[PDB]
Amino acid sequence: GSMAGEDVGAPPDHLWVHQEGIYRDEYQRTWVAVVEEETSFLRARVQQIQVPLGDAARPSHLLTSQLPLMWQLYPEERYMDNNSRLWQIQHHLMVRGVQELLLKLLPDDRSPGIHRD
Repeated sequence: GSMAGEDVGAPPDHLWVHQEGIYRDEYQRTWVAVVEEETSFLRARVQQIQVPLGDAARPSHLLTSQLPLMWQLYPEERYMDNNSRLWQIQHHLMVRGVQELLLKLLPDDRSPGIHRD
């Protein structure tokens, strides 16, 4: 009988990198992917904010060359690129009226095998 707040509505089922460290949602929502190389992994902090899309090349891919040209929200709780990798949604929430989606890329999670039966 308190009535908790409310969590984000829904993440970007898909993202389209238009600017270095930026991505476009499927609802005209710009994102800011802050490629943050992990100690031993890849993290692309996608922050949702209102910013004008400047250029439209592949500077981030040329510079960083980590984030895909498009993400595809897959089942479970991860984002599947179009290159040939699956990024794990490290965390997705909203802060200061901004949606910060954390994407973690791994070296193709070792194929699962039926261990014992």
